[PDB]
Amino acid sequence: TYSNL
Amino acid sequence: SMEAIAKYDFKATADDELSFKRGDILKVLNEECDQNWYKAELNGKDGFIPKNYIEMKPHPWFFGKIPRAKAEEMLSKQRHDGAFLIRESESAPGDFSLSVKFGNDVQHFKVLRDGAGKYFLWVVKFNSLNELVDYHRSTSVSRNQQIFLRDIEQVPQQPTYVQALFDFDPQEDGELGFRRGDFIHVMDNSDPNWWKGACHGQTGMFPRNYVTPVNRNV
Amino acid sequence: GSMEAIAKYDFKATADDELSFKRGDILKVLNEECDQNWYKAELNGKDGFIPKNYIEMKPHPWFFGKIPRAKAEEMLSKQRHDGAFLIRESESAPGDFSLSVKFGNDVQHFKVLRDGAGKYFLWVVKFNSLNELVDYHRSTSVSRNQQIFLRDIEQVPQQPTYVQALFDFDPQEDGELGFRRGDFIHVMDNSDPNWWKGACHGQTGMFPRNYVTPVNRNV
Repeated sequence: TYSNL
Repeated sequence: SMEAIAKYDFKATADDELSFKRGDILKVLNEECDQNWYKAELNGKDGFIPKNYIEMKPHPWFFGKIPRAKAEEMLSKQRHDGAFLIRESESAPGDFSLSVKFGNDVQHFKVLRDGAGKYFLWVVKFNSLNELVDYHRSTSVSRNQQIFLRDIEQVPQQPTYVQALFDFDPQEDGELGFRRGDFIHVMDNSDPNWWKGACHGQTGMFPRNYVTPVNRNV
Repeated sequence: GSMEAIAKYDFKATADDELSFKRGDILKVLNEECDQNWYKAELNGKDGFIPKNYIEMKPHPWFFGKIPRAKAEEMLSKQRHDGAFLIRESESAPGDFSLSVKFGNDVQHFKVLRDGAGKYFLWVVKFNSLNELVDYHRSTSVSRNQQIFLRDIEQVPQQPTYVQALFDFDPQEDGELGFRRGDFIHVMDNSDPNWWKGACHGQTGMFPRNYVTPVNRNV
């Protein structure tokens, strides 16, 4: 997986 | 008044009619100047359209329990950057994710939900997912590049039906009549009290509390 | 409370108090939900607990919308048992209904007619609804050459149906579903006019239909 961990 | 989705391409046959393409979203006006026609507007143009070429509008971007794999599948096919959808994890129920297309890939954001029931991606907290989506129609979702969310190209779906619980004889004009048990094709359910539908060759308004859902099967 | 649902997946019981089932089975689910992630359910004289996330809202068993004549035939000719059927509405004559039935290796289509009094009929017998028509012809043949009786097709789980909250809902009882205005709610049972059964934020429970608005299908 995700672009905002 | 209502919005609907086009099921077919329509080239206007006279000059007072409105041309459109499959999947376009049309603003239909309450009236119907002909038994088989509505007046409608699209992309700065106004004219008549045929009743039987439109369908009830699908939800533009909430896509239910589809897997991350399938979301990448449908977003890869979209022509425009920022094409997006939101999905529930079937793994973790109630948790949501945001999938967006930019270039030749697809990014996945996890939607967070704090102690107050507020949603967020980064810092700004929204009351609802609609507020998140509309925020990011004009502020980027990505922290590296400008990604603005855009509704995917829509395709018309199989029709949605309800079933009459009671006989309904219409008092007012433009109301739809039916008998207990009748299956009603639903054209507009955006209003909480009065819906637009079709049965026995007629269209019109009816009260939602006279009908019960018919659950999808195809 | 009590509801029928359809299984999305095969499930082997993991303990003796759990109920095994196969995908596409219709289970009777009980109002006594006895665990966070589990319903109590019955199936063919067996009972036990079942996982909530294995079951979907029941689809309509035989009304199939404006499915084309060709798709109806394909759908029916693959069915195992004769008399499998569906009702469909015509794509070119709005309001007119046809009954399609599996006759061995052929599919046969019967145009349902409507008289001036709102009664439906095929030949001689008149009905108040397609439901009464269907139920009559489950035990009286739908043909006079041979003995054909209507049978529901092989039921299949579908993508979920959702509603969206118009207002905040604050539960008073344990078996009620809490949500905020704008929340998307997975609908599990909508057969009661006033109180529906649903899921959101990892909870399940009842809520008033008045609090929500439809989310129209797209997949």
